[PDB]
Amino acid sequence: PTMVAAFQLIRKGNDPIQPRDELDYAANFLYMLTEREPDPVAARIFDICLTLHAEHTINASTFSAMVTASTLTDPYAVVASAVGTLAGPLHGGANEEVLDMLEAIGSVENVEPYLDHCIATKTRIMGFGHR
Amino acid sequence: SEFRPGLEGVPATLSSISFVDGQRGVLEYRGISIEQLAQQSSFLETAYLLIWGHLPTQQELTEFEHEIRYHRRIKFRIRDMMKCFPDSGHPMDALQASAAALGLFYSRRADPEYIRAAVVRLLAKIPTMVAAFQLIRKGNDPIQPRDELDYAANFLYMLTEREPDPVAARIFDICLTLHAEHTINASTFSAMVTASTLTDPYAVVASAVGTLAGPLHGGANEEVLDMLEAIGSVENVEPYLDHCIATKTRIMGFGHRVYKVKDPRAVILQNLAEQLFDIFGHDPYYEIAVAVEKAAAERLSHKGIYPNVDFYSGLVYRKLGIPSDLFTPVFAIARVAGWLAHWKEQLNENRIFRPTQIYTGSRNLDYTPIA
Amino acid sequence: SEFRPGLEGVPATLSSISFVDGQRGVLEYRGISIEQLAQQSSFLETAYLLIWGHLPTQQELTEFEHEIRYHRRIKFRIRDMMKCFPDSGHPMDALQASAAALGLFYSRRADDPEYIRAAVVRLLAKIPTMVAAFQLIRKGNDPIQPRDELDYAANFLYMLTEREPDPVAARIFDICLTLHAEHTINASTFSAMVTASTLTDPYAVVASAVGTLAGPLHANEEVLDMLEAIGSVENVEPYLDHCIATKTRIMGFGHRVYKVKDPRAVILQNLAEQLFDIFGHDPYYEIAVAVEKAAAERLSHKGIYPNVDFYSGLVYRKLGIPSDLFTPVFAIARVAGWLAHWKEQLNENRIFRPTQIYTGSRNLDYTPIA
Amino acid sequence: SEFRPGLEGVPATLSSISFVDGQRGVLEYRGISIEQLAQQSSFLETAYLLIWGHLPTQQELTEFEHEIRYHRRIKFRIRDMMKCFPDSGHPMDALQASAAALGLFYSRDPEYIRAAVVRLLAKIPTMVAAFQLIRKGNDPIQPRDELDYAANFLYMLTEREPDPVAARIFDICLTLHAEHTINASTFSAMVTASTLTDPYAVVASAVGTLAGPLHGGANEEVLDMLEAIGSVENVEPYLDHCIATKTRIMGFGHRVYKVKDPRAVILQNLAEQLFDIFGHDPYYEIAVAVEKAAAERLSHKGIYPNVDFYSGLVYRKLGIPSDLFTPVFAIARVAGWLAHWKEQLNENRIFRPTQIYTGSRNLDYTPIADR
Repeated sequence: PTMVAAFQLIRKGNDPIQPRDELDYAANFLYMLTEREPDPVAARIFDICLTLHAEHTINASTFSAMVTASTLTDPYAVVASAVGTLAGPLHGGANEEVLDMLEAIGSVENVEPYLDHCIATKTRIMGFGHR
Repeated sequence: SEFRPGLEGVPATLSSISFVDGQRGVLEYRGISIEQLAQQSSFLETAYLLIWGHLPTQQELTEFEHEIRYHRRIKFRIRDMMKCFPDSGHPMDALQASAAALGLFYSRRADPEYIRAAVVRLLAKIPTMVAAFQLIRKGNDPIQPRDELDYAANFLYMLTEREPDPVAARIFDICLTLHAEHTINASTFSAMVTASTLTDPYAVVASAVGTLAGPLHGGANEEVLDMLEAIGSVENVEPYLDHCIATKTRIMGFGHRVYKVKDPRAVILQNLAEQLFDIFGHDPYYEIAVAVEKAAAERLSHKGIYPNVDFYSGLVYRKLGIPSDLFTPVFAIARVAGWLAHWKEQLNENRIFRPTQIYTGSRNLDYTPIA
Repeated sequence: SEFRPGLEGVPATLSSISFVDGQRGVLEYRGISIEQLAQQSSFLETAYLLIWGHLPTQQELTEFEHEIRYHRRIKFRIRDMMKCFPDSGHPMDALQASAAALGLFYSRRADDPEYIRAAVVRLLAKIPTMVAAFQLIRKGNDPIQPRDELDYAANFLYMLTEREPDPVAARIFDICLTLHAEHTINASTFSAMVTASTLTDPYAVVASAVGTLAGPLHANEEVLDMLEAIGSVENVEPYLDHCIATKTRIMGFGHRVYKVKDPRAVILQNLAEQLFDIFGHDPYYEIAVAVEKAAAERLSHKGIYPNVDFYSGLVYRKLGIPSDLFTPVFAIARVAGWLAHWKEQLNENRIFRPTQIYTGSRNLDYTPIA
Repeated sequence: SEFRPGLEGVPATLSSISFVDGQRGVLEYRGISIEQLAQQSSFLETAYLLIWGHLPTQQELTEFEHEIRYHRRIKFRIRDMMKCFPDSGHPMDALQASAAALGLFYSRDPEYIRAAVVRLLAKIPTMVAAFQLIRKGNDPIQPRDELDYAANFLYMLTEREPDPVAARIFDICLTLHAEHTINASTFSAMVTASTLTDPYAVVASAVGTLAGPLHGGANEEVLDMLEAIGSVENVEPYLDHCIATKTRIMGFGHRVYKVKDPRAVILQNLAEQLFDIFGHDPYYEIAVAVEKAAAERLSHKGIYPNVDFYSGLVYRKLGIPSDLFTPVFAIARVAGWLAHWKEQLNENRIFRPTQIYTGSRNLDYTPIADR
């Protein structure tokens, strides 16, 4: 999370906001990345989500991990290749297009027209469908 | 005939900001008595009525102050570039080059905010930007501006790392309000000239400050304080008065051609200077000033060259304790606001000024090589 | 109680550093006829006539040739600090701030002849280095060492282009600069009169002059843009229809003062013909020639003809001049005028006075908080 | 110096006609509050206060009632001369030419201070109704005095006698229209009537200038928009479209008072009473719906419907011709111009102000062979 908020604020171009070792992990992340002290409920929800983000099916992450794991070189290059392949499909992700469609909702009353258009489009419903 | 040496006296256009009349000593701030507003004036609301053209709303002023606060920050890469500057001279050429920042910072927006935003940006930024020059001139590390301090409060906390009482803050506010407005100025002339092409506000202010330098640049009240210090002993000023009278020069800090009716601004300056030298007691500088003033006043009684603002302002700066060579920066901090108001004015003025003149050289000769 | 708007016709001084006719198109460069001086003159003698005003001798000519070549270098720490600048916008304010630091590199403050000839020659030799650097700098290309082995214009072209210049092209460019080296009393000259009489510092004076050199929206660039966008010009019918609809004089074809088509454009067209003959026939140049012939076929009665800015853009594209360069090129050609100004403007010593009649509100009450 | 451009704020003198203040909506007709004066008054005493300035008795009232009836007719040879006029142009220049001949009949002090006065007072409505019947070809009507002045006007212009309540409402409207602030008509009067030649050409020029900007005024466009209303359900789409138009909303907003001068309030109350008394009709229903919709949004802006909104309504309910509202207003306009001329010749001094000459000079003409 440190290097994460680091690159984030680096994009911003401002001077670094050094973190503190007195805050909780979620609280420290919120503070360092946001320069503001948060409340507890959102942090508990974020921890629960990280738990939801914890485990999945046999991932290409884990696949390539076991693959390079036979080389027995170093965990560093392991995590490196994990990040390298973990990129979204063609630098495009389900969640990114999901938020894009959520923004594309725009108005609400016309939902029936967009619903019918997508029914004509016959795509896995935006915000609906796994493999 | 079309000959007038130096192009002096010709009126140009109906200005709607400054009402300069030397006879009655009447100050009409767009038609408003300077003292009348000044009794209940605020510099922020003053700029609001100057550029926005009228009294704003309370919530409007609060939002403007909040925006100025949030926009007060500075750039790290600029700070790195700042150390790259040379380290020899005075701040004149320093600021002259230093203005160029916005072009590499916030300048691609030739709109509703195109006039509303960049001015507020300059307002919220320029103070610490100018202060950094003196902060760094002696190789001293600078500190970020304050967060819970008022404008002049944060200014003191930065330029001196100390916070004084609010009385001096109100006094400095009044001082800024004093030099706040200016009459027709060659600075304002060049401001209209550059802004006539409707280029921008930022590069306009750039060329304006570039031309703002006087003969060898410098400042006047600084020379006034220099002469006052050079007086030395106060008692022997009368022999010095005669020695200076021998040279047929105007009395230093006295005898302005335009202002010659004992301007009430200078009267209030003397009164507040007495108030300060009372509340904080008189010093050797105060006693020497009083004695020299008495000697000069009893001396002439014939020219009306009176103690102007400059002497009292140098004294007030000493009572504050800042570098004497900073007078031109304060004068600019005052006049640039009026320049911006005049720019807002000339914005509607799509007249495209283009004068003409004469020449009386020789002509109709040939060219001969191997001279 | 009369005052022509725009300060129209204020003969504040009878200038003695130039001469022009404007009726027969006689241009006496301080008394030097246009074609006569343009015949076989090098730049140094012309600059001496412009500023010093004396016909030069071979001795001082070689002296200046050697001395200027010596100070023809740029500071290494200048090359260092400049790396902190960004790389996005137009090079105008960049070149401004670049010329600005001359005070950080000079504090002569005057013998009076010293910083009237020494710092003067320094500033004269200085600017082309900064310009060519910004050319290299703005893109992100490696610098080129300052070289006095080549000619001043040749070295400038070689450095800014990373490819050596040519002698006949150098002569043509020098002639074009000489034509562009002088205009009427300019808004730059207006700022000079606003400042140079006070004689603060010639360095900061030239700085402010170059800063204000940018015009309305910084023009001839748009003219060359229209010329290039033309390309194939078989649609002279829709072009004439749009011209009739606009009811505005086609920019780059017609001016305000010269009502007889100043022969500068005539010499430019003759040189353009010679160059197109020598450097081969560019099909785009052929299309441009056809378009210009079509324009002249209809503009003959109007007396307004395609300005030499067209031929200037033509030579620029033929030489391959960048976009912002033509503005920097114009800044380069004639900025020496501010030098002759400061020489004459400081030769006068009086304070300018801002005077006007304001007609705002006279007396109103400033309410306390209302 | 100082010159408020275009006669912006120059004061003429201490006007001696009436009194009016906008902050509280003070309308003191000859110093008497308009709302107070509006109770139970006839036009005779109001005109006496306007011109003569004295509250009259029943004696001179009956005297004028008889005398006006005596001079209530017009020349038949005048009708024959008018029969030579064309029948295609606008009624404005028609009425202008009609008045243009008053002096030819009555030509050539103390006695000529009430004779042509009362003559013109009785006359003009006859000329108006005559042009009305004339422009098409309907035969004229005999001049009558058995009916009331407004009743006679209605009978003449419409071939139908009016009703008493409608006559009272029309008189109230005329009283509201009786005068405005010192008007452009009054401006031209002051520009001309000081010369003290004759009231005839004075009233002529007053009516001529009374023509609206570009021979039209607000009421024409207001009634045009009212007719264009038609269907009611489309107001909201049109409301948003006009909100995107950025223009003075039709039937909303003027430049005189910021508090909706109670003239319009009395007009709206009378309109409500009248629409209640008479058949409501769908026109008034559409008007009520459109007015409610307009007021639903402009309440924050404080811009109120023009009196012309209710004026067109009253006109259409009565069935007033389109080109008539101009002379309809011109009636009370000349009524005010009466007191304008009365007080105007009292001042006896020619007016010829200066000017700012901006032309060139020192030029000369060349022959046509050179020019």
